[PDB]
Amino acid sequence: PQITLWKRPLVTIKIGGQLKEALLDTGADDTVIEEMSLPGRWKPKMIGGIGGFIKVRQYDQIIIEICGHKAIGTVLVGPTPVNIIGRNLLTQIGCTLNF
Amino acid sequence: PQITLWKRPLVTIKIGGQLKEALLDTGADDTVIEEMSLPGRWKPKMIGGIGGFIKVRQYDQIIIEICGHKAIGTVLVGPTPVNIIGRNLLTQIGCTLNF
Ligand SMILES: Cc1ccccc1CNC(=O)[C@H]1N(C(=O)[C@@H](O)[C@H](Cc2ccccc2)NC(=O)c2cccc(O)c2C)CSC1(C)C
Repeated sequence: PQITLWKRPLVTIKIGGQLKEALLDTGADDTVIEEMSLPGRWKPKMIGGIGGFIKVRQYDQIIIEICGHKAIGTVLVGPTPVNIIGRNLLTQIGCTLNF
Repeated sequence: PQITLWKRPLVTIKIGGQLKEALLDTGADDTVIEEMSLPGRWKPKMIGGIGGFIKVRQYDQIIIEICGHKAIGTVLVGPTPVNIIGRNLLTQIGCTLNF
């Protein structure tokens, strides 16, 4: 698909058995999702940007489905204002910027 | 061009006659640049990032070149992690996400 940037590029994703709306973010190195239950062990971590930092929990080898494409990678869970799909997963679905 | 996301999508921009490195950020609604001198009057603007909301200075109709592509638009100036090229300018230069 070709997504324009007139509005926020929000897509529907499936993670941990639930559906969520998330933002395709080329500025995010990783993927951070609002509080939810995920399998496996996790490690504390801090991520920061505009406005400062927030603490999140890092879960690895998490499967996610975005627009029909299944990808696997690290997923951070914490008090993010918006669910964000970062580069670590964008690469997996063959997402690129074009102009 | 077509930019992959295995590494941060960093580009060289030109603003105020000076070259600077910036991030093509589809998760940012606006373009935020590190402290510098822009002409004209500015107005207040609050933007919400990963860590919360912050106050920045909004300058309109600012000449800026992105990887050789000339543009003229709104540039926000404030405490940012990196120079962020947001959707307002990404759209102007005809940038889209593809997969
Ligand atoms: C988001 C994330 C996920 C995983 C690991 C680290 C991080 C932290 N990275 C970051 O925060 C990076 N940012 C990003 O990835 C941005 O796309 C960011 C995403 C976002 C959207 C809505 C709520 C909260 C965050 N957007 C904004 O900061 C943003 C949002 C709205 C208007 C605006 O003018 C801006 C600059 C811009 S600064 C940054 C290049 C460091």
